[PDB]
Amino acid sequence: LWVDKYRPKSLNALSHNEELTNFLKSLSDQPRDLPHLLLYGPNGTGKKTRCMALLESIFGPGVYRLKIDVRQFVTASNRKLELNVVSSPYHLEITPSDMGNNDRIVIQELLKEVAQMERYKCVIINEANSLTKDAQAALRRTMEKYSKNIRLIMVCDSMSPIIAPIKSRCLLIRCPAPSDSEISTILSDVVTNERIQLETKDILKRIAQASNGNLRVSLLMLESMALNNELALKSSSPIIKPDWIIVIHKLTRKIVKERSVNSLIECRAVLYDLLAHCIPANIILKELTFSLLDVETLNTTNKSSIIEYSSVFDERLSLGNKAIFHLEGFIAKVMCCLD
Amino acid sequence: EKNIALKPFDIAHKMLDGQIYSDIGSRNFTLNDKIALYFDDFDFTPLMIQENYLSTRPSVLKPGQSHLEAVAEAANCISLGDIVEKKIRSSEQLWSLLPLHAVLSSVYPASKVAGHMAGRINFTAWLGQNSKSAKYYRLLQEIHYHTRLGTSTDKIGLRLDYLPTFRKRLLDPFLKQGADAISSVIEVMDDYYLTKEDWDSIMEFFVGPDVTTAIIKKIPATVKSGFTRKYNSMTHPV
Amino acid sequence: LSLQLPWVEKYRPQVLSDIVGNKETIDRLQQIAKDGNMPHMIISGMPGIGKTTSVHCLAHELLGRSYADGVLELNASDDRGIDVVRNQIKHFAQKKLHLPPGKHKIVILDEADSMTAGAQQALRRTMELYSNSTRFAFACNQSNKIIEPLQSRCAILRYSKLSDEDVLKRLLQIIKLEDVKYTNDGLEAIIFTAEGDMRQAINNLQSTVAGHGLVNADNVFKIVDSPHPLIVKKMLLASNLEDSIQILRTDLWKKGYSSIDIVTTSFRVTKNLAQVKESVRLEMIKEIGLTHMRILEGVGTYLQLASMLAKIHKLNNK
Amino acid sequence: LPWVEKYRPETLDEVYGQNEVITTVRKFVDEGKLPHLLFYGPPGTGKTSTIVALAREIYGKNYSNMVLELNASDDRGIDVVRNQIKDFASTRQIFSKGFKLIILDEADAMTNAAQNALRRVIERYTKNTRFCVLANYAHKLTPALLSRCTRFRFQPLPQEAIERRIANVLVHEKLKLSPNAEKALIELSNGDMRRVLNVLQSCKATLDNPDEDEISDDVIYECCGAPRPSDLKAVLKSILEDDWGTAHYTLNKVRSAKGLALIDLIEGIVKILEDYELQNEETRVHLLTKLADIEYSISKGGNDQIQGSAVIGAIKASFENE
Amino acid sequence: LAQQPWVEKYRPKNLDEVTAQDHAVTVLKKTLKSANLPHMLFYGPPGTGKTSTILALTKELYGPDLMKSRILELNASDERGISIVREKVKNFARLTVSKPSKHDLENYPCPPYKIIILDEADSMTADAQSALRRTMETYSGVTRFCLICNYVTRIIDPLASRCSKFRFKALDASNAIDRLRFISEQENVKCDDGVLERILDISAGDLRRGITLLQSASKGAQYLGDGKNITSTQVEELAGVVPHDILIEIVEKVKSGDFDEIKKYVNTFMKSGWSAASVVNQLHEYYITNDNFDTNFKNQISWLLFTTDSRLNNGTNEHIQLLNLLVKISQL
Ligand SMILES: Nc1nc2c(ncn2[C@@H]2O[C@H](COP(=O)(O)OP(=O)(O)O)[C@@H](O)[C@H]2O)c(=O)[nH]1
Ligand SMILES: Nc1ncnc2c1ncn2[C@@H]1O[C@H](COP(=O)(O)OP(=O)(O)O)[C@@H](O)[C@H]1O
Ligand SMILES: Nc1ncnc2c1ncn2[C@@H]1O[C@H](COP(=O)(O)OP(=O)(O)O)[C@@H](O)[C@H]1O
Repeated sequence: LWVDKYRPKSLNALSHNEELTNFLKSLSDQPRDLPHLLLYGPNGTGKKTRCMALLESIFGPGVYRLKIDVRQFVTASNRKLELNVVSSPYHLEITPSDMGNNDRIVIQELLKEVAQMERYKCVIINEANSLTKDAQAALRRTMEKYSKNIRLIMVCDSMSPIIAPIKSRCLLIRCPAPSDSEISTILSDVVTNERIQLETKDILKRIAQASNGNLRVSLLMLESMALNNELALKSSSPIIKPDWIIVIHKLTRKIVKERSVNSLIECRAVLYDLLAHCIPANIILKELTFSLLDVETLNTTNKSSIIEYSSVFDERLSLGNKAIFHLEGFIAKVMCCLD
Repeated sequence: EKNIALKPFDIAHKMLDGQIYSDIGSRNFTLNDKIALYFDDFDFTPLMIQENYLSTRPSVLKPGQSHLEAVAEAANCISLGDIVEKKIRSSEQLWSLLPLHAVLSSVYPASKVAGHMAGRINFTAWLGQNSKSAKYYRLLQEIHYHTRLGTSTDKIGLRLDYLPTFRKRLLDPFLKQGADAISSVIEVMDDYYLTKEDWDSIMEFFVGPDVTTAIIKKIPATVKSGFTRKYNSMTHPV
Repeated sequence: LSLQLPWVEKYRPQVLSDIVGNKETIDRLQQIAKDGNMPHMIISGMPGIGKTTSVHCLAHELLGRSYADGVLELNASDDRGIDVVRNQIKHFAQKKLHLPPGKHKIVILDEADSMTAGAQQALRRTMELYSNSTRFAFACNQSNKIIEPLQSRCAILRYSKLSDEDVLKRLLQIIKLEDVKYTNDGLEAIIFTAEGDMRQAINNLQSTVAGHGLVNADNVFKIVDSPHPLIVKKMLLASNLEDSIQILRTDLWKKGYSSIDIVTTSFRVTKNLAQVKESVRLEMIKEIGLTHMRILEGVGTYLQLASMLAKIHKLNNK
Repeated sequence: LPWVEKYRPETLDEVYGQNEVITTVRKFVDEGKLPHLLFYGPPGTGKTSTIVALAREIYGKNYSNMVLELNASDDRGIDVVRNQIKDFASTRQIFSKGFKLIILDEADAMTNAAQNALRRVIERYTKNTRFCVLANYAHKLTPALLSRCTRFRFQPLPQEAIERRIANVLVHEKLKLSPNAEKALIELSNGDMRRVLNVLQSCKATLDNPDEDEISDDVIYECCGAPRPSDLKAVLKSILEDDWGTAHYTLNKVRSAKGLALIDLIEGIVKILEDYELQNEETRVHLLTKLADIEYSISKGGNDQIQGSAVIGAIKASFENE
Repeated sequence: LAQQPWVEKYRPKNLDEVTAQDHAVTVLKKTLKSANLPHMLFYGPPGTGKTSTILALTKELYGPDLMKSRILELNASDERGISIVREKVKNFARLTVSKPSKHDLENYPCPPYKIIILDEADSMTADAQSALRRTMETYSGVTRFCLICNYVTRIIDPLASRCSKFRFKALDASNAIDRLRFISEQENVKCDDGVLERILDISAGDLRRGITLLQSASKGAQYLGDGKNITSTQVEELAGVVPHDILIEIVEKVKSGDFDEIKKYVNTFMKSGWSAASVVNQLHEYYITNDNFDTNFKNQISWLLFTTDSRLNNGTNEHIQLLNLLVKISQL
């Protein structure tokens, strides 16, 4: 895929957010005094790419010789847990949120093992914002203890769930999403590399706008559009959206058009179809909310009610267990306010 | 014994009856009796109520209240009951909250939409959908494990963004080129350590207009046989 | 008064026909005793519904009055450990005893939910080893905590909370077995306090008889730690919010009653307020449950109870 | 020695309040009998006091050789304290009375497994030892453990008896206590005599001239670490009368300088507002609901300044209803 | 010197170096004069010198050498609750008391007890504090406890009665800015006008957070390498604080009241990565302390901000919560 083929493999290959690239270059100039890093920003903006580029600047190209292994841990009630650890001769990558609430013991055991086995080895923790508070406290303790041999590079989309004690011990780095011009430049480089015919450069601008600052989404959308149009994009080429987004937009049009109990049953069927195929409930709620707010026929009162119900049921989703229970309630509340 | 499977249906039908929610019906069938109906089978009653509360014709509607508003109130209460259930199942000493869960999941939502059953009492579909979601999440986890080295994304990002583009590289060339696209598909699979099982699993994740069951069925059997033969005839990276 | 065995065990039944809770269980146990083919059993449920007594009666109904080696009871959460309990179970199962054809032994695994997956698998292996002469009944808290290989061979008996009619019928046995002077309000109070808990009801009855002999609501609730339901009813039904708050602050909060007891008694009383419309009762129960959840999360203050009363008053006065 | 131990009565004649329990216990001492006993209720009612009084009245000068006192919260847990119980039950003496006595305190603070162990131990040594279980509530215990011992509920002492005991302690210790300090101590300790004695002993130590200085309510509130009523009243007055900027500044300044947590400030303000005469009931409804919501949100964390301004706004908005 | 946090590097050594805490310092000097040292309870605003003063008192009691052996510094905010902290305290107390040297005895009193320090004691639950009181009374012979907390009212009555209480006044802004300026001049940190004031404002007077932020800003300036003065925008970026211009734009969009304009601006804003919690906090600070809004508006907006903050604390979608909050304010 073009999103992976042309991913920057070094700090010099980065093309957007020049100030952040300069900052990362300065960090690699003093490898010994590398602070713990917490990287936050919108999804698909280049956080992981920049982590890997900094690691390559420090240790060399060997960071990309990645190999995957399964480490087995045991907890109090002999419950064998398996965590997938992507490792290199210089660093480790873990996603402790994959273990649920058992992330604390996994983090403790793995970090202690890495510290004992050791100038230092960098550990990249993905989705740090979804770590439990106990896991974050254990992470702070390991930062205090094994700072000599362990340097943490945490990546998250929102810094709010991160506890205050961690924030003080780490260097907060902000990654804004690239502007439309930078996304257009990246897509232009990709299409020139892949020899894709463009009627006009305005096609790239439309792809950038449709992606809403998500560089991964824009690259994948460009690849999908190119394949559909026989490697020749025209000014009339439609923007290709994912299947789940199309389903959610259809659901939004259905909700707006008719508001009844039978419509609610069919919306339940659609939501079951979406949830059964690995579409997260929060993603469904966000897309459904922001599709409803874009309907031109709705007035200000309807949109205000919709956003209020969205906030309420988003809190209920975060505090809940069964996803379909809350999405159906949100849709039922929305139907009442429109009618 | 053999009527145990029919017990949740009877409980759901009785609790959605609008007679027991009028004044006389309330006097004859008190609130204690309804909570006891919940406690007859507390594993399935909330699920049955959540499943069957849209299929009623309400007879307890307040003046000036439509069916949809009562449905919305019942759904709100069902959501609150789900939160209560999550808090109950967390830890173990919270069994004292069982009557509250009863009211919030079974009795109160039924009170808003009680009436005549417009159709048949259907068994809860949440269990099968939950099992299906777990199976597909396991498949997605395996696929992400295989493709983690080549892609820079998480599992959810792989589902949402990468997979729609993988469809245009692993399935679309078959429709337009036939057996001539086997080499390119295999090359794409090799770049991401995708096996034939992973290729089968990927096509199962699509919804709506991107469903691939009929499209794959329409592919000639000779093309599929050649694809699997060519895959089995050459070594692949691991 | 002298040293007496508590009535929770002194007047326990010894025949399945003398047990009123879970009539389906009674019928199935009688049928199995008549047939003589004892299967595996799960009897999990909330504590105090007398599942141990029921299986104890079932053992002596299947067999004769033989108890020395044919019946074994043990606690899976014993301090001696899982291994020691399993060894004792194996010793009892392998111990030879005169058994009538089909009348296998019965082992009661009280608190069987503490057994892990490996321990449960070992218990399944032991049961298969001694299937020709031993059967297992699991008196755990939850049926869902038992693995499928054990459950598939068990006759599932879904023990649930006993109704008030069953509690009254069972307590009538002790009522006729003891020289009890009583009033209707006292028995109503005793049933109210237990709320389907047979052991708690029996214990409260014994405590009332020991303390006062006569069974009337005043003495019963002077024995019982819970707040008096009349006080809670006055607090809930007061037409003026200040009156409700005054009653709370004086009679319940300053009397040392915990917030948990206050909300539990409020929930119990609101369910039985026949003079109030059922929709209003459901609204009040929702508010009481919300404050109960807040209390169980560690807040448990007087302000939460005051807010509960304020919301209930708002509901009542529309 | 702590004043709790120093002023613990040596005989049942000095016990007050629990007339029924005193009469029932005195019957046991008069007959020389000692059955299984369960004392429970609020702390500071005099449970341990009554049991030691009866033990010293029965055994007499050989009190040490007859009884053993235990705490369920000790570092020894449950197995080691059970071993200690067995060791005390195996003690051999040249002469002894009918039964031994073992004191178990804070039994309700143990797991159900520990309660099962206590159940299995209670009847094990009935032939030569008697067990008493002390807790805060009896119904909170498992039912089978409840039935092993006789029920005896303890109720909070009347204020007059507490005042008499406080006066006795004052005259014995030559302490000078202001009446306002007495009211503050009684209100703070809400019937817990142990709290009263501990605070009185600690306040005497903080006096640079204990032989002549007088303990004021300020000293009592400092010792207990409790919010002063004056501070809460000043905050409430500023909220009700002053504008938003002044009220915000006053609340933040007071509760930062005096070290009052926002939840404790809310509790104190709610307690003060109960005595207010409000014409509109909607004022009370809104106040209670909003303040309970804020207090619940504080327990989960959140922004402290936002919660404080929420408290100010909730109080201001409710009083618009007059 | 070697790399070290500036918080630990610039702690006052002896009691005489503690500023703006003359009352607590005098009372502690009087207590030190007496041979017997009671249990201590340090409470006050954060970053006022509680830990600094207790460390200085310990160093005066034991001397620089014997201090490390007689001190167990613990933090009660760590998970696993009572067990770990109480076991560590028990092990420290049961550990044999270190024998002071000849030099230590002749120059320092070297009292026969070992001081145990608990930080953030107010965060403990009631049961944890009761267990701590049990441990304190068990080993009261050889250990003296010092509890450091922000709110004394969060400590239960039985535990608070056993401890003498020392109230630390909040640092005057002049004293805090002078301390920060002295630290910056000692470490050769170039700062523009109002940078230290901005650091203090961000830290809300907390000198610990102010020193940490100043050190982070110095490190960032070293990384930049241009040798120019540190600016306010840099420290705002390091602290995760939304720029004032963006906040003013949000306020103007709310004032205009158009739903579509607000939604578009929030969609654009969520792409910059700024934390929504910081936006809510700064909106609260702007609106509450603003003289251009009447009482009713503030009464409504305080509840709005409280609800939004409560929902944000549950781990929800920042975009939805921020959009709902901004839409609700525009309708006031
Ligand atoms: N050409 C180019 N592509 C980039 C740059 N930054 C990110 N990308 C692309 O964005 C895609 C997703 O970035 P990712 O590592 O997943 O960032 P994250 O998900 O936000 O942590 C990658 O596949 C890259 O190809 C850049 O500076 N230049
Ligand atoms: N009814 C009472 N009459 C006289 N003194 C009492 C009474 N209740 C408590 N006290 C005093 O309180 C002190 C400790 O009470 P204690 O019995 O330890 O409380 P608890 O019941 O929690 O054990 C004793 O020294 C005793 O003098
Ligand atoms: N009174 C003071 N005089 C000098 N520096 C102080 C004072 N109070 C705090 N500090 C500075 O604050 C930093 C640590 O603050 P600390 O005392 O840990 O805060 P807390 O009071 O929350 O314990 C030290 O580096 C110290 O220089």
